[PDB]
Amino acid sequence: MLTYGAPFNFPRWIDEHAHLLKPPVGNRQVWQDSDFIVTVVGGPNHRTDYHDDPLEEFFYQLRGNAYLNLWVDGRRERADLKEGDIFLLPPHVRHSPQRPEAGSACLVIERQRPAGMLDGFEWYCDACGHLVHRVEVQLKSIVTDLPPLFESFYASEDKRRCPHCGQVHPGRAA
Ligand SMILES: Nc1cccc(C(=O)O)c1O
Ligand SMILES: [Fe+2]
Ligand SMILES: [Fe+2]
Repeated sequence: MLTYGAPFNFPRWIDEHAHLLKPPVGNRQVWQDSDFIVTVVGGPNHRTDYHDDPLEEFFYQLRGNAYLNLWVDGRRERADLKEGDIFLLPPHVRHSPQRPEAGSACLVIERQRPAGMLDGFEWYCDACGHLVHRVEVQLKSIVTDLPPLFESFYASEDKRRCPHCGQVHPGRAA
């Protein structure tokens, strides 16, 4: 049986869910309980956290523009996601997506993580570049498992404190 339903028009789905593709929500998963996690992410959203995904991530920037702050080969880099761009990110490449434009929409496709395969979320010092805090997580649900992780970081000056130069990470903003 067609567990995930029949085909449907994508642009229409996006327009009908436009109020969810903006703060405070920002994103929407298309299908529930599937092996492929298919999400549409909108904007605006800026963030400071870097994601360490143990599996690949596919991006297709449908509307608007965005960029990914990355660490590549020990250096900070940027991959620009201009409207119409596609991109495949290898596992473990640290990335922090920035989505400045309202009304933007990006297709992001991931896989469910098997038991034991953990996601990491990291923050780095604006001053010296050292890792400030890393949390690893078994990701079952984005909505429940993720926000409190970000919240405890922002609320603790200890977690935000660089172990190399003592500068305290700004937390939420930058
Ligand atoms: N962490 C993460 C995983 C998959 C997609 C995004 C996105 O907002 O581009 C993201 O920020
Ligand atoms: Fe990610
Ligand atoms: Fe530092």
